[PDB]
Amino acid sequence: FLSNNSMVLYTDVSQWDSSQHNTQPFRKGIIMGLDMLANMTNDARVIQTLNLYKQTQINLMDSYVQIPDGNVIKKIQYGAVASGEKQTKAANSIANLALIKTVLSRISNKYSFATKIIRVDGDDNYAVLQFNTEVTKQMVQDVSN
Amino acid sequence: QYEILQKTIPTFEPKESILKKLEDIKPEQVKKQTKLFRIFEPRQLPVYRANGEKELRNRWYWKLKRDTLPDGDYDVREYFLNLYDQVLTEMPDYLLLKDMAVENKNSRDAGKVVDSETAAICDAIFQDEETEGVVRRFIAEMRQRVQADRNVVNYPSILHPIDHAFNEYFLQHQLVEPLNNDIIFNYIPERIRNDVNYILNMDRNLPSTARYIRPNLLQDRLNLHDNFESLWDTITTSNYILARSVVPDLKELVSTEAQIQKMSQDLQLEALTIQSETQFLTGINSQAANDCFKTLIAAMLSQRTMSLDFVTTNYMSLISGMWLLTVVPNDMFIRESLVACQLAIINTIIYPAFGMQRMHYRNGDPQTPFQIAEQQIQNFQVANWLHFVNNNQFRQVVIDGVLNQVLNDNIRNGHVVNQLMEALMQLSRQQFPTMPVDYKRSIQRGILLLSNRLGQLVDLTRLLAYNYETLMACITMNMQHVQTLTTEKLQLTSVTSLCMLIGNATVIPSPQTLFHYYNVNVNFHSNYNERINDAVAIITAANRLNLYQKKMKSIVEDFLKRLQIFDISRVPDDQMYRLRDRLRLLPVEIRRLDIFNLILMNMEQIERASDKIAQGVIIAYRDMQLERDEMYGYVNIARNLDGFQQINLEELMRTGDYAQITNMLLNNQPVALVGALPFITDSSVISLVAKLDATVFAQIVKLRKVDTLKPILYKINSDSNDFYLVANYDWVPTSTTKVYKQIPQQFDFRASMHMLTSNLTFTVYSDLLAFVSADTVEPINAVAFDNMRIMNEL
Repeated sequence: FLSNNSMVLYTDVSQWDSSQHNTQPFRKGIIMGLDMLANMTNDARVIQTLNLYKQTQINLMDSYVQIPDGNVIKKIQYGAVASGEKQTKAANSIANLALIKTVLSRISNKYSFATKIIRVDGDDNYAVLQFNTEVTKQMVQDVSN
Repeated sequence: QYEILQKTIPTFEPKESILKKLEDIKPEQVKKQTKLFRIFEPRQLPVYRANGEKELRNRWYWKLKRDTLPDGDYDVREYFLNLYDQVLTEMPDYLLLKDMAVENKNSRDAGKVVDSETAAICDAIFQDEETEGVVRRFIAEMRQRVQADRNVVNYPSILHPIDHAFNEYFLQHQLVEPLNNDIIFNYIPERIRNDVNYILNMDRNLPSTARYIRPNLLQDRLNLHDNFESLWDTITTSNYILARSVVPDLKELVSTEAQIQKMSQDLQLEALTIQSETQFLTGINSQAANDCFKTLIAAMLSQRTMSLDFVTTNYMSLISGMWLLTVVPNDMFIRESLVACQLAIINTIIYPAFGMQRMHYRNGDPQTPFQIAEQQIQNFQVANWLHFVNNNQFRQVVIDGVLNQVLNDNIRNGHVVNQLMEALMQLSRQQFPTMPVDYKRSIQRGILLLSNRLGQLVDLTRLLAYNYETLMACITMNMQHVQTLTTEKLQLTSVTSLCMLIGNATVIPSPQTLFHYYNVNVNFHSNYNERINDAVAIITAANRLNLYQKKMKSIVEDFLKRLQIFDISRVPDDQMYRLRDRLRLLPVEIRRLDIFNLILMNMEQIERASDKIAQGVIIAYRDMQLERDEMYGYVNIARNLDGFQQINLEELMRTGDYAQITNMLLNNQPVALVGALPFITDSSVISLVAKLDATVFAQIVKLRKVDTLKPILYKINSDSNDFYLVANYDWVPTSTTKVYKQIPQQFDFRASMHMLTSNLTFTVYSDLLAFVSADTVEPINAVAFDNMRIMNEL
């Protein structure tokens, strides 16, 4: 999609694991999505396996971590998302496509474009925006700001 | 050892509601009352004679129970909208009067009165010191009269005439009807009790005492299929997951290892070459037949728009696609996916088989490719089938009050397959020149596997048209036919798994499923109609009471909340203010209207006969004698406001224009302020002689507010201080300003009693279909609408 009227927007989120957009609104967006799927079925088993996957999100809402140092063992509160889970490769890719869709809707109050592609891989992504007029040196410094 | 290190995390409560399926919406509780609706109570006040002195006796008067009436004229009309909401929940469905019956302690013979509050008033007046001999003799002859032939009772009462107009209305208009064993057998729909296959039986015959509450099944008055394309999409999806769980599954299919082995020899599939006949067997098993039979019946009972799904290189999925379009009406599949399936039949099965050039179909043409190819084709047997597909439509007839959409009489017979299997039996005989010989073999082989099952496929069309016409009889809400937003996808591979895996075994829906599908369509259609009438009655009653400052977003939000299937927080304020433009034009139910005209007629008597409020001051600047009353002694009360200009305070508190009431206070002109206005009370003659009542009006000029207005209401009696000025010197007390105020009505015992009449005993039954216990005739003898049975052919 590369041309002289488009630009690519790759952003490097520094601490993806423990940001504020990952603790409460990410675990409550999955729990709310498993309650619209408990009204779409009629078996007694499919309601149960959608209730147990919901139960792993309420328990990880307030999770403590254990780090040993010296003699003492520290217990630190950590309600965020780390790796080593099972869903962390397919649910981190949903939280990016919902966060970069909200940022590209707030930047469209200053410019007028048409998003060609968005592609997410964990926490490194890009998005190709196609503009009306030709891309200049001022439309690159003021989109990045 | 452990060291705890905790931090803050900000909370985040998303706006969510609790959604339920249609299978579990419980009916509401039957409202009954346990005490009478009282809004007035008696009270013992002292009495004063004409001079101003205090007499030895007392007197009873009516006063309000909990007179919490607010100041300001707009907050009184807001209070009577809240009182009208309290009566609509307090009103009972049935009222058995013998449950509220307290023994009368003083009587000729020990009878009963109607309430605990009724026997408290009778006891205090009887034991009173100053009571007269006539009223005390009247409480002795106060008992009930029981008639046992017609089961009625007459319990005595003591109520205000506004109280009597509310409790007499609750006894005359009850929601109970008598119940026999003929009203149970008419609760079942007419197509099921007149069915041959179901034998209906019951055990106990109910008495003549037994009553029941009838639901209101009248069709929807909002027209939610008309320009509400997001509230209709989630009211017909929730109607589809219910009808998916009711349509039965198939028993005794053809054994799959004995059918696919016969099928794989007729295709004669070679183990070496890539041909188009190895794809004729992909995806045929027992599970794909039980999920295509359900999604055909359950979509028709809910009017979901289906959507076909297929692959063009599978020719057997295109001959099974010739069977849906000649049975299911084409006004049900979505047009961007019905046309792309009709085009694949034409360019592969029909137009190559006749030797003509394949058609060039452009996007968005107004004619479907079957509607073009009946003009261009020249055969007769394949242009007669092709005319039924273009004119296959639902027939909207109204049976038993419910407009439901009926299939054609040829699909319901099975005679439509004898038009199909004579059309694709001539298309197999037409040799065709423009294609290679290995293409003629692959169409002629796959058209033979369907034309060998013609005995067991007429019998399939009679099963779809019978398991859909029986489950049609169990709905009550009006089924309408519009294109929905989201589509329920049907897979065309799983239609091949139904046409050639069925045989010789009828499945018929058991009556324990029919009596459950019927009892959750009544519980939703009745709940849909008791939330309209609870919401039209507040929208109309807020436009009659002139509430120009209230917005009806909140009371349409409450109407969507009680219907358990809609989520509120994703419905905007555009689709909720357009809804109360349809809830306004409806006429309100006759029980909510008569209980509102009883409030609107005497909403000025409940307001006037209370303390902590007054209806505005009159100002005279002229020395006027204040009137004498028996309960107040001497009091400055003006009973009627005439002869004076009026400056109402609600118009002065809305516009804020204080140019007139300032220029009328400075020039000393007589004026009469009008509005709900709180007052204070004093009792001293020195606060009258020193004229402390014309002082409180000078705050409207210095400030601008009128909310802190507190007039004076004098009260000069014998127990007041400095009364000897009134008795010694010959003067009536003369004031300047007086209060617009009314005098509470005297309480007379012999004229305020009543005789409440109601029944002795009911027995209210809620579930009616727990008495009948139906059973189905053996499914090998199952009789269709014509008396020849379904699933008969070998």
